[PDB]
Amino acid sequence: GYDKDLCEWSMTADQTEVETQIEADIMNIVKRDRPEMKAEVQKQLKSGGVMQYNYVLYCDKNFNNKNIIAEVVGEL
Amino acid sequence: SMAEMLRRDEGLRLKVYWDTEGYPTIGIGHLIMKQPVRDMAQINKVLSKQVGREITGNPGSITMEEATTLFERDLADMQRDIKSHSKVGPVWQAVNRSRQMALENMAFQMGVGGVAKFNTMLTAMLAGDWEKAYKAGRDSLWYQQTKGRASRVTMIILTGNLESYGV
Repeated sequence: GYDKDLCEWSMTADQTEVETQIEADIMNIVKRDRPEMKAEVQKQLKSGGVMQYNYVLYCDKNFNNKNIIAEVVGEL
Repeated sequence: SMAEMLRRDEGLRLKVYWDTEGYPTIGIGHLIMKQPVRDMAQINKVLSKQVGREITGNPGSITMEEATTLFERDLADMQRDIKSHSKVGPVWQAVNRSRQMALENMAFQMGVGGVAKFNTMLTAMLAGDWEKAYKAGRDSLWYQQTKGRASRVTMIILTGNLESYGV
């Protein structure tokens, strides 16, 4: 998805604030769409990181954020 | 293109962040230092030499143009090293562009030496046994630790196209 405010902010704000927001958006989409993937998503965010998703989530109008679950854990 | 692929997989930062191993990172997966250094004065000093101008701030920032310049240099260094490698090079030359992009993606994440550890996967790719290559890549700890990205990359290796990236 694209959001001008969140795009620039996620590129420039302190890492802890940005990763709190990214993880919150991801986990909210997990709970909405695929609640059983919660444990796997949490495991992947810890082992694989969370900052890298800022571009697809906030900077990319062509990425549908519903697909963030498969972006983290692989094809469903 | 590799820029759009790696921007998706690595994110885009104009201010430093520390990766899962503690290393200071910026741009599209640009490692500033290969130490787990938190010293901002040291980080700024190194980053200043790498982008060509004095970086100040705790943390400081680079421009979008500087992020692109860093990425282009990083990508060329990797592409140079992946062809020259005595084990990964032959595989890269023998597979199509999509599959070269999959190996370049892995090399950008883990280094060419990291890709060289996938002996069974690389041997299978050279033989054209894409199912065995796919299974070897997904058997790895790399697949367990970065599963989303590894799923996308191994799917290229299996299928020979870029559909797993929406292309």
